[PDB]
Amino acid sequence: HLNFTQIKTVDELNQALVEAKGKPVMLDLYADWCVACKEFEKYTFSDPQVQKALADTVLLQANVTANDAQDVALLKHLNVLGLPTILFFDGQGQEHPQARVTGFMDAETFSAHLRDRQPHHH
Ligand code: NA
Ligand code: NI
Repeated sequence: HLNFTQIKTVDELNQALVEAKGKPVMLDLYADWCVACKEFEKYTFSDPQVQKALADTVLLQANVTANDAQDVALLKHLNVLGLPTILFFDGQGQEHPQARVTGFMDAETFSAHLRDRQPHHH
């Protein structure tokens, strides 16, 4: 399983971005009842290719299973319309909306998607 850092609120995401400044970030939005989210874990995040590709990316996760007020605020703030959604932020903390993943992707497809991100080495 990937080693995600959990965030719950907008404030928490923003502080994680501040601390990640200098490395690219991936924010995975998850719920226990989200079938394609579980499929990401089974087929894609579990694949060494993907795991190694992500090794120099800070991985964040929001678990919105409850859909509580903080979850909803977070989704609204990110203009998320459904799950799964995966956002990508460059090493300056800027999100690139075209990089958003909003459906299941297998490991080869996801890997290719990672490759097409804004360059991120120093
Ligand atoms: Na990008
Ligand atoms: Ni890299």
